Amino acid sequence: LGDPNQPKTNYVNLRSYFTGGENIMTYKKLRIYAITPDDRELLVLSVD
Amino acid sequence: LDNLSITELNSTPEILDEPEVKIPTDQEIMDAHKIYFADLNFNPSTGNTYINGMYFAPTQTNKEALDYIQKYRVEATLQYSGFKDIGTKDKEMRNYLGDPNQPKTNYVNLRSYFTGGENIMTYKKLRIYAITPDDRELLVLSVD
Amino acid sequence: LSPLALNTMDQFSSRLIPINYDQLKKLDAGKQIKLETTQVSGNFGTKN
Repeated sequence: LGDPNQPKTNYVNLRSYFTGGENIMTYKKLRIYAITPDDRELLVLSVD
Repeated sequence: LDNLSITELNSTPEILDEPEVKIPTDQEIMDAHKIYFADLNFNPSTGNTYINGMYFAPTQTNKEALDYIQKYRVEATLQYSGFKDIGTKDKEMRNYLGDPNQPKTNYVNLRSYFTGGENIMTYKKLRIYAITPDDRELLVLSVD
Repeated sequence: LSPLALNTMDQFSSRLIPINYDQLKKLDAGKQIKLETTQVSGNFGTKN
């Protein structure tokens, strides 16, 4: 949450992904997959 | 039956091979430059909107084709002069759109070319030729 | 085994190898640095 007191946690920088500089809309479809070291992916987040 | 046993086995081969160079074809080089952005200069007096430079957006497929190309040759139209060649220069590899988060991609700095200090007009003739290490130039952007 | 790293130029391995601004710009343009071996120093074995 940007708190200096809070510990460091997993963060996904969506601004660094393969977009053409376009904005990412809220309250639209959005899926995030967590890829294990064993090349296995899991749907850990879904927003519709 | 005889001599039944269970043993641990240890073997750690990771890759055992490396990819080839796989130099791109001309069509791949041309498609690597299909998406682009024009860096503009707008100091407001009366709609100046002059070109500063040219980006080439990175995709999920054009990495090896974009890193294969340097030495872009530009033919643009100056404010006072007409359409003319302005030389050949190496690329610059700036962050895409100036975003600190976006990766570094090919950048054509049109202010460093052989202009007489004149701005480069928008919506006029503009040709950029990608030059391969094989000394062959390919037209990768046409604006008329 | 992985190759050994060479990143110091002083006799005591305390000073890194620098490059200029223009050399860095050349590297950013895709140019590659070659390596040339000029001489090798070594020893041979005998019986005392």
